[PDB]
Amino acid sequence: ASLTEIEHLVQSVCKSYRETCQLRLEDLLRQRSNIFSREEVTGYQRKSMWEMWERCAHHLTEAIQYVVEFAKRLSGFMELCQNDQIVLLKAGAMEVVLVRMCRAYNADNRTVFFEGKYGGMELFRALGCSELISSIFDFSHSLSALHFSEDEIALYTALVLINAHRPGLQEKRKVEQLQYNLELAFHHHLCKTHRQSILAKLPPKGKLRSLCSQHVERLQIFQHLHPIVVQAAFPPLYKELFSKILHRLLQE
Ligand SMILES: C[C@H]1C[C@H](C(=O)O)CC[C@H]1C(=O)N1CC[C@@]2(S(=O)(=O)c3ccc(F)cc3)c3ccc(C(F)(C(F)(F)F)C(F)(F)F)cc3CC[C@@H]12
Repeated sequence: ASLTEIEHLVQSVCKSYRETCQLRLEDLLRQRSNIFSREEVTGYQRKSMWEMWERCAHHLTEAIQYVVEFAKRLSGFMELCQNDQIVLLKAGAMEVVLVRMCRAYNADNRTVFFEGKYGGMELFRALGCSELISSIFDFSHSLSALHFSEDEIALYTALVLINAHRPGLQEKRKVEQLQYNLELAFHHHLCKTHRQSILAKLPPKGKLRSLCSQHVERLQIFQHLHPIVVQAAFPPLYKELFSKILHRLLQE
């Protein structure tokens, strides 16, 4: 690739990201004072474990749908084979949502935007997965310290998705080229903006993997106690990724 081609890739990755966010960042920043009252927090804590799990799996499904759309807009992704597109979204969709999450997090009061207002960790106490919630809030807190611009999140999340080391890849070399080009775009943009200092501070790659394993372990626990809740009231896309639908979303 040449220099005008690296810069063109930067702009298309940033444009693809802005167009595939479930929530506008302007809306998220203007809502920061709209915080759940102690009575509203108590209502969430008093909801049944299964009711909280259904709501959260539904919110994760909506966010993963926007990540599927982001992947379809990344140059090179639809040029990969269907097996590879599916391998990458199955391994990387949750990881992308985990990074995106920091836009809806407020490190000033340790709250997250959930169902119209901001609330802390204690809002998810009914889920019965305290350590997973803690890890999610800590990971968001650690990304907030980086003060990412939207362009930085866009370039980083494209790299979280386009990972050539994913087990199951048929055309490994084609994914390596796409990843190398997105790496040049990310590093070029960081070099240009005098932001290469964030490289050393980016979360290690076993951290995203650990967060994803915790999610699948806690879901197995919930599913064992409530198998009919999962079968009857969990979204089909959630069950395909974590317990088909990807083939339809990708063709569309
Ligand atoms: C804001 C939204 C839209 C943005 C955009 O695109 O604009 C991109 C980010 C996206 C987002 O942050 N999210 C999408 C849904 C949401 S959540 O908001 O429901 C929420 C629940 C629990 C929590 F700790 C914190 C938040 C979510 C849902 C369920 C789980 C579970 F693993 C867990 F942890 F609950 F167990 C699980 F297991 F339920 F799946 C984790 C998360 C973390 C990411 C969150």
